[PDB]
Amino acid sequence: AAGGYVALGDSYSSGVGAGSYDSGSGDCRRTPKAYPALWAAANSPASFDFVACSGAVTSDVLNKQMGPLNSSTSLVSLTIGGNDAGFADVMTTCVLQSEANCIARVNTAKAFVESTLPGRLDSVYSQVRAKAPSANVVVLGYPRFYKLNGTCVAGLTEGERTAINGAADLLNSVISKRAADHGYAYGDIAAAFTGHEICSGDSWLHSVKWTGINDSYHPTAAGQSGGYLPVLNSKA
Repeated sequence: AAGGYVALGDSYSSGVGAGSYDSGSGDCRRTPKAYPALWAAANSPASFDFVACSGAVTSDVLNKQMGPLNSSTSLVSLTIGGNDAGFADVMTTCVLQSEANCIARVNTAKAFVESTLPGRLDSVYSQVRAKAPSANVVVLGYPRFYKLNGTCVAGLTEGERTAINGAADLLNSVISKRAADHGYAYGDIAAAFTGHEICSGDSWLHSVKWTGINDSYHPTAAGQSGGYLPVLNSKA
């Protein structure tokens, strides 16, 4: 692959949930099992800079991750926006509080996604293009977290799962539209993960964690290699 590959983003790109984190990345938790590393190993780009970081928000991408982008960059991947909208806080609320509290918190997040996130995404997307004029940029969306089925243990109430899935749909809608607006490819992770959500019976996502590292709602190693990687392969 001609040109450098720069992998930007949050925990869904660093690989939280896939295991084997490189200690040198600290709390960013990047791993060779994450789709950017899998893609780079198979495609041999001129250079590979993996700067995604667990917990990253749009301002972090602008402040800490733009350095490797340059005129020789030919491919850029990115997952970002979920944390700006506070989805980790939303999930904590939905797990530890009542269904009513969950809905209210989800609705506050959805309002932010519609009114505030677009502007932040435009800012990140425009700066990426400014620093890497020639790169093909692939913005990957997020998966839906749940399969709505007959009473699922620990999987939350149906009403909460519905609300959370609805929030993912709205987030992915905003991202897909912003990506198209900038001529960027949109990676449909929700489509790729259909039939592999929590409660699906063949999940590629971690359920809520009560012990260990918190990789709740994140892709497993199978989700990274079977879901994210093929999506990037299709758009790179």
